[PDB]
Amino acid sequence: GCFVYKNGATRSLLGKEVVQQPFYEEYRKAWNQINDHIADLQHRSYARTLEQLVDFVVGQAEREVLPTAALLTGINQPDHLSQFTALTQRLHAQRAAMVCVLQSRDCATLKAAVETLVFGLVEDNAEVERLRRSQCTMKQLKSWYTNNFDSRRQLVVILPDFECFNASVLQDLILILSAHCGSLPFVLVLGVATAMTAVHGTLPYHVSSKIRLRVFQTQAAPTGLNEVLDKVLLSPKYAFHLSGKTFKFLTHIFLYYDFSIHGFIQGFKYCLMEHFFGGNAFALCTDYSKALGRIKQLTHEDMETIRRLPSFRPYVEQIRIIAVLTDDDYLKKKLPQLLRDCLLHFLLFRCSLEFLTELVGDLPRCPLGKLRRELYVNCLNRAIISTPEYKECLQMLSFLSKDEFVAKVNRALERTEQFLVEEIAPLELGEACTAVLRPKLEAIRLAVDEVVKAGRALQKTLQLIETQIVQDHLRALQDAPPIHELFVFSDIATVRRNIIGAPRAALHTALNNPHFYMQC
Amino acid sequence: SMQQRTDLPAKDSSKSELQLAREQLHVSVVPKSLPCREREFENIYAFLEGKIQDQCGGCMYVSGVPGTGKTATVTGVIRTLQRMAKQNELPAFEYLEINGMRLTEPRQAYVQIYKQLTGKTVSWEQAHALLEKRFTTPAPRRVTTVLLVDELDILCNRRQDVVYNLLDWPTKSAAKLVVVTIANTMDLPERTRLTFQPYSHKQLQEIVTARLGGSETFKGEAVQLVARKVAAVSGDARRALDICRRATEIADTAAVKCVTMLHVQQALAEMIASAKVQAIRNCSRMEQIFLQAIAAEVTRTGVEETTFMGVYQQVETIAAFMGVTFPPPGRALRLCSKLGAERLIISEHSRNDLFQKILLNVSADDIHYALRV
Amino acid sequence: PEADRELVSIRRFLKERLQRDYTTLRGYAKERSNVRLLLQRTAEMGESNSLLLLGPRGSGKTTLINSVLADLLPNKSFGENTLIVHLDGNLHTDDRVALKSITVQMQLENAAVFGSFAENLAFLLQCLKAGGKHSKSVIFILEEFDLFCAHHNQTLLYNLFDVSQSAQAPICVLGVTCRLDVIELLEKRVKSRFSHRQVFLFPSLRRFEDYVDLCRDLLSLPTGNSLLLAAEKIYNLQNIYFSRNHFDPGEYGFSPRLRDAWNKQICKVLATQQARSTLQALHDFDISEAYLKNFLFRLVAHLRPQSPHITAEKMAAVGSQFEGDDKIELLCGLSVLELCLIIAIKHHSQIYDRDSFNFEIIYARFSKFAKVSTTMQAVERSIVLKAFEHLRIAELIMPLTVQKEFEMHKLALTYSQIHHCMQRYQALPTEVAQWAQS
Amino acid sequence: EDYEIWKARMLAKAQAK
Amino acid sequence: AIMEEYRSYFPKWMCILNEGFNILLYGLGSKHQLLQSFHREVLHKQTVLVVNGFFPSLTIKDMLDSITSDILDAGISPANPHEAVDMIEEEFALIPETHLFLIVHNLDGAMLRNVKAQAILSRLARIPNIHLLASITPLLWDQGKLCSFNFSWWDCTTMLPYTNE
Amino acid sequence: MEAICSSLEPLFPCREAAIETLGELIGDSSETYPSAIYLFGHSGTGKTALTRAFLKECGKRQNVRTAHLNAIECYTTKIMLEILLDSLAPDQGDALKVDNMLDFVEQLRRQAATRVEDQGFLIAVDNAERLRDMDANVLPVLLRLQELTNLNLCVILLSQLPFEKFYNKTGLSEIVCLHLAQYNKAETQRILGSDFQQVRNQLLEQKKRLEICQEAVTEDFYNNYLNLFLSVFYKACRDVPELQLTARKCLSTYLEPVLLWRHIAGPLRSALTQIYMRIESLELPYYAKFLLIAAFLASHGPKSFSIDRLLAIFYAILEEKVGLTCNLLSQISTLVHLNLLSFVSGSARLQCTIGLEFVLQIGKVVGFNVRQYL
Ligand SMILES: Nc1ncnc2c1ncn2[C@@H]1O[C@H](COP(=O)(O)OP(=O)(O)OP(=O)(O)O)[C@@H](O)[C@H]1O
Ligand SMILES: Nc1ncnc2c1ncn2[C@@H]1O[C@H](COP(=O)(O)OP(=O)(O)OP(=O)(O)O)[C@@H](O)[C@H]1O
Ligand SMILES: Nc1ncnc2c1ncn2[C@@H]1O[C@H](COP(=O)(O)OP(=O)(O)OP(=O)(O)O)[C@@H](O)[C@H]1O
Ligand SMILES: [Mg+2]
Ligand SMILES: [Mg+2]
Ligand SMILES: [Mg+2]
Repeated sequence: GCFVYKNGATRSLLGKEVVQQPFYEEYRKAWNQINDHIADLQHRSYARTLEQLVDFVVGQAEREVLPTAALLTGINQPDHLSQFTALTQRLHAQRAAMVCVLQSRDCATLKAAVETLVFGLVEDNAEVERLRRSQCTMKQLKSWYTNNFDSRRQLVVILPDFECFNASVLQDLILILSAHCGSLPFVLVLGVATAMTAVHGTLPYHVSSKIRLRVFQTQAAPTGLNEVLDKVLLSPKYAFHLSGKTFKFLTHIFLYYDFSIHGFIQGFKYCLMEHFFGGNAFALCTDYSKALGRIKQLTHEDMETIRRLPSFRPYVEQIRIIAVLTDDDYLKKKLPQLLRDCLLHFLLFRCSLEFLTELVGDLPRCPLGKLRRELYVNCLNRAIISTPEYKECLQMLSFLSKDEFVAKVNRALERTEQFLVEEIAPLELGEACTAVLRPKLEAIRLAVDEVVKAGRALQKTLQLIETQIVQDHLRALQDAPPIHELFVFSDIATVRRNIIGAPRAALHTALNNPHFYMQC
Repeated sequence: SMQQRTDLPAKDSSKSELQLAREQLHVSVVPKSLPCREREFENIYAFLEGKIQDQCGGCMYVSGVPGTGKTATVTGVIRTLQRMAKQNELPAFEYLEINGMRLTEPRQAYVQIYKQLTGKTVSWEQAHALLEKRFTTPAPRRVTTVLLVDELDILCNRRQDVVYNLLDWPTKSAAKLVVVTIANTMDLPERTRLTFQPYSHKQLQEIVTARLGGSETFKGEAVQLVARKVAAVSGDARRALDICRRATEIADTAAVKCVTMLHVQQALAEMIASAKVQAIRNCSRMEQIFLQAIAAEVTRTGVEETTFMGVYQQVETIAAFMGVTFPPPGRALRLCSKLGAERLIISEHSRNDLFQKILLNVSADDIHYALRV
Repeated sequence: PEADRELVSIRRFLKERLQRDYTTLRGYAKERSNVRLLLQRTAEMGESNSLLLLGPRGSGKTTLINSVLADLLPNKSFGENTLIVHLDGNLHTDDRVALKSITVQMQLENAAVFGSFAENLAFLLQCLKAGGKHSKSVIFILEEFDLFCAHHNQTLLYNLFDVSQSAQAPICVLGVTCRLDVIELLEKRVKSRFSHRQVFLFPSLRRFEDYVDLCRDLLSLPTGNSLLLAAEKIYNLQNIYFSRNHFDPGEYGFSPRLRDAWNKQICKVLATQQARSTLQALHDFDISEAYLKNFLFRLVAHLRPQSPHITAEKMAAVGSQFEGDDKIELLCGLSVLELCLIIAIKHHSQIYDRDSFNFEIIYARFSKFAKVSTTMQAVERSIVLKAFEHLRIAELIMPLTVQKEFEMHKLALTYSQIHHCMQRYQALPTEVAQWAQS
Repeated sequence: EDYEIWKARMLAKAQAK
Repeated sequence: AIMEEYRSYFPKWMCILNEGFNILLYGLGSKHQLLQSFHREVLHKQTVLVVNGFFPSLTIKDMLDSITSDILDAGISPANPHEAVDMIEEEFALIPETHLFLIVHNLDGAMLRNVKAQAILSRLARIPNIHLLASITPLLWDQGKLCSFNFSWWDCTTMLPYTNE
Repeated sequence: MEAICSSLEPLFPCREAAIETLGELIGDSSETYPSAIYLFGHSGTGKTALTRAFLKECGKRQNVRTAHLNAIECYTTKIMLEILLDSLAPDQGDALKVDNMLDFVEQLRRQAATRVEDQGFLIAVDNAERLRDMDANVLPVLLRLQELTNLNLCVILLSQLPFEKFYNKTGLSEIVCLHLAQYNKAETQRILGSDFQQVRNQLLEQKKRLEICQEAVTEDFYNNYLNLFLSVFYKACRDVPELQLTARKCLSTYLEPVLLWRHIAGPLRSALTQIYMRIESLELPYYAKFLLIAAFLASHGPKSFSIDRLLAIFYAILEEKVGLTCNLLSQISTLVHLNLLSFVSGSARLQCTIGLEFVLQIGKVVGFNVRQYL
């Protein structure tokens, strides 16, 4: 039933030509950037719960029922395996404990569970500082513990997938671990997926009589998605922005289907791959100096497919062109100004989004939504001023009393200026961004001084905020500056048909009309 | 080597004639020529003699119910052929042999066959390869070889290849192998043939009188009664030669030199035992009330399979009828466990009390026969 | 104190006699004589025999084999021309284990075990084939023969009979088993090669006077010359295995006045109608000597120095310990909530005729009492659920072989036990006692 | 509209500008 | 023309395999010739374990024994299947730049339809070194397997009859 | 045999007759042991602690070798024989190795010695109810270990069940059954009141409240408090350690006005509902919520259901008709994998496993009413 084609196996499939292309280098760099940023955000999110868990294990270590701490994690286990790995990293760094991770696949029976537990503890101590798994008795674990650490490390036993266990196997495991307490200091962290009522319902009297569990709560998955979207994919310093259709489709997959951050990262990775694998013309998309080096590197097929992108067409239509449409070298000389135009437009887009998100999400009823992501998808899908919801927002903002209105504009002013100092200032090509945005902010500040010293002037201040921030710095994607296709990824149809899977729909269209596919 | 006796064995002359008949009647003393197996002896001798002189090889399948003298006739033909081969009246031949019940695994025959060839011990994979190199390659002057294979059916089950190999080696012309297969069931190769009929009344009497020779220690009707009550059961000769030794021990303890017919009747009653009624008579009274109530529950409910709950209810009814109190169910389950250990009843493990099912192993009329009469 | 030491010697004597003392037996002249003549003829004349002890468990079969061996071993003919191989069906669960035990106990050349199970089988058959009438006689004793019938192919049994059927070493196979139809368990080759002689060992004390006589002989102190003859025989069997422990009666030497007062007290206690009624109950239940030895051990265990004498009230008390139901003593230990749950289960079972129930139906039938009970009004459903699982782990309730609160179940009790618990229970509130009546 | 007919008409308007 | 279009997809499939994604085809008819053409024309030198999941008599022991004995030369795998996947994960962690492709026609086959073998296949596809192509149901894939099976679905709807399958 | 009863009774009030019976059967080491002892009682009766203290005092005071086991640790016989030979054959070190029950019998047979030292052996097997689910030759050998080893030993067994459950088809050897009856309310009050010096010293170690405590914390106050405690709690449970652990915390709440029946009888009924729980709003994806309430509506034992009926009721309540994508069946599979659903069989049959309150909470946070369809 199976055939082997072994070719030199003992005891990066692409060659040098593809890796030496600029797009693989820039794609690997941008992907490494996004991946390291997501890992940094997850560690800064987990550090508090990590400190609480380490304080519980060390406090049990300072001092029969086994102490045990349930960790009420989310529906989807695999995101939290890295969290448990960080717990093992901290417990090894402090010399406070050693960890065995009992997956549900290892415990079909009590025997296999005891063998993988003892084997994981012994090899875990071997890797902090190969006998057969058949002889890893609990008595040998006791003799090895007396041989070592009596001269105290806790023996933490993570059970990440608590619901996937057989109930009788779990109860037998709890009784075996409780029988050896006193001699072996056990902490039994768990990874419950439902609620504490599932734990109390699957565990009867005799197993829960010897449990002194304490509940900890990991942060919510939508809270993690909102933090990741506000601090990584909407960061000004990254030049690759998603389109609003792709953004809404990925957030729709996360909020409406599965609470996996990893599936959202893989869908964004497939989006980044379909963007970057069209050629070196998509290798133009990064930071300004290496981009100028890329323009000095460019060949000709990239020039033809940078002529081929749809947003290039209004730029030529609004116009010399002979030297643009066929002379190549004049377009190579022309490229840095257009690239500087796109990067400046997206930085102004982020600062105007920060201002408008404060000014609209503080409002009651919120027609335009609260978070930056919802405003972001709405202003990129379509023009924001023409929406009826923005008209309702303008009505409720001119309806306000003067005091709450000046307080809201002053909060938006201090928020946008603090964002310009703390976040825009370190980036290169950022001095031009504050030089463009700040005089308009000063004009709005003079309008604030006019409405403090003086009802109708509140309408003049709203008109100035509309025509000086929303109108010029928050345009629709059709009105985006040219070759923004280098920076956005709007093709959601192919990513949707390659990620979302509907075998029954494909079988249905294959059994109704073959002519749709075969073209008979 | 096996350890020798410290003392010399007792001499033949001190034995009584009845003891001499007891040792001639032992089943280990095979006669040099088997009575009442002349057509099959001539058949296997003519077949094996033609296959030996032709130097061609082949296979044979002899079959019959156990104790009908299959292995004794086959070993007698091969011993007479080795004596004839030693006097150069026949072409010489090598005799390999195996037994299927002496093999821990069907594949271990490959370990054994090679042990009768070179004498080296090897693993069965290397042994199978060396046997294929020995058999499929024509190397004159190859001698014809005869492979007796007792108990073919254990090698047949679950491995498949071993019986296919043992029947496949003769078909090659290069292997001058003559394999003979002894078995019990006739239809075994599907599940050159020969069938061993069960010994009858007359052959079974003739066998025992041949073992006795001219000796008068046995009466002529005693062997007749033995043959009449053994041939209706099986046709086995070992059963007759065991019943005759038990009758000899009975006459020895009766201090008579002739085995008169009531010793044969007593030996037959002891060998074809039916001592369940004696067990029911020696059971305790509460066990007897239980054994009555099980048959009562079978007649009342119709179904032969009775639950412990309805049996205990009929137990309380019969105990109230008989005027004795009954033990509580925690001891009545122990009584059912004792009867299940005695195999008077069939019963489940006691963990499912009151719903365990109790088949009646003894016949329903045996209980009334034990306790009335 | 001297009377205290005489009582300590009597209690130590009676305990060591009821528990150990593996050789002496009572009754069975014909069966023990058959086994002795068979093994003696196998050791001397070299006939290869087979035998199959059968009978109910608790009848003395292992004690009979030990008695025949204790009679034959000091002859120095059976002890010099015959090696004995004990085997047990409980310990030798597989053919390789039984083969390694045979290879060790026969002291074969490959014992010293080295080699494979197949090399061991070939070596065992070659050492047996290498012999003749000049070789030492093996005597196999396969205790629990029916489990040896359960091994694969019965293959070890096929060897142990076949050597008995062949002109090789003179072996003897004494199968010992409790099943009455083990010969129908055998395969047809093993059944043909078996010699169908069968010694049955039914107890000889079905009539009650023999049971009282056995309890008297088990309790009476033998005369000291019989103790000396027993000590001489035990020293003879230790001059040549269980023999190192055994009874060893030379340590005890009772004064004649002590033996006279104890035998007088034993016959006087067994003359009374109450002790005869307690022995009548045990004889009605189980006649086997192990049951009486268990009862006598519980009775001899009570002889404190403050109360030296056996009395009829002690036999009535230990017999009441024997005759008592054990589930009622567990039902008496339950709290009032689980007992109310069991009464609700009994009502649901009486109405629906042993239909299977559920936690929900029982909680509803209990709640109909708890809303009007005026003492059980405040009890929450979680406490009732923990009481239901506590009933489930006691095997008072068994599964029909799904949520924990919805599993189907069967009552494990008869109704009479719950009704007797209703009278035996301590401090039952009257509302529960009246709801139980109707 | 196709990119090719747009690029061709733009190149003609470009040489004509 | 459709097979040529599916054949034109092939260099893009090689690039998608470098990022750790696994390829899945979910069309109606037989897709055996497409995976065989990708093995023939492209993977003529990479290690390839074709697996016929439509085989009546395959076991998870047969596929794991095939990998552990023929590719890794480790001998027979240990009797616990998850221990065999752990040993395979260790021994492929020992050999960077020795990728093992495996090309499973019919991942939904007769002995892989249980949840346990799908957890074993997900732990195998979890390995960074080895890559999975498969033909086709998602009821046995929970979110943990569908994250470990980093699938890239592809609509390969051939109209070929199910002869061998 | 007198020293063991004199030592255990101060540790164990109200267990005079049971300790006396065990000290008659397996007290003195010179007398031969019964072949097997099986003492039993309800949970909390004190058989684990009683056999542990009893085996420790006999093994410390005398020559006997004790071996305590938990049969749940013994998933196979090798583990059990290894622990049994590590205790009954002391100082063999790591060179010890047991293959099977026979080697255990031989290595225990090597341990026999002369009668003048009166050595004995003891094997306690706690949680003996698990022995019938393993190798089926463990229990019959353990009931006659004294006969096989030819050695002065006794095999204690400990379970919550009568010995009627333990019989098998092959039968069993004789055993000495022994009962540990659970305490009635007066004896339960005497044991709960036996730690007066402990709770008095504990309150005295943790300042006008300390002296006003020590002037009035005597036995009648604690006995009347335990009377009010058993007036309410003895009806629900008789497990003594649970009553100890609850009575200490409830006294810590009760003592405050002193530092009366109504102020404590408030919290006491709140603690009875949360007895045996020992602790010191389920967010879901949107379509997972709709599938979970559709399974609850389809089942309201709850009925088993096919997946096509489940998808049909979901499409009937969706009023949108989404396609059957992979993520929907992945949510079905992970609701199964989280024990939100179950596998009652297996045309497949699912079984919903939640209460009404969670369904109504999901329908409040969605805005799809449920009782209209109920
Ligand atoms: N015709 C006969 N004449 C004399 N003795 C016989 C005869 N038939 C059988 N016996 C005796 O009975 C025994 C039968 O042994 P044999 O090996 O022939 O049985 P078998 O048919 O091979 O049994 P199985 O089929 O069970 O192997 C022989 O030892 C022999 O002594
Ligand atoms: N005839 C007898 N003579 C002396 N003691 C007997 C006799 N029958 C039974 N006993 C006593 O019964 C107890 C158990 O007997 P024994 O060990 O012989 O049974 P058993 O044959 O081993 O039963 P099984 O083999 O079925 O377990 C022993 O203590 C023994 O003293
Ligand atoms: N009579 C008593 N006096 C004092 N403490 C007792 C008494 N009975 C039980 N206990 C207490 O009960 C606690 C544990 O009881 P134990 O575990 O021995 O019950 P168990 O019968 O083993 O329970 P299970 O059968 O569920 O294992 C011990 O800490 C002991 O102090
Ligand atoms: Mg034969
Ligand atoms: Mg016995
Ligand atoms: Mg316990």
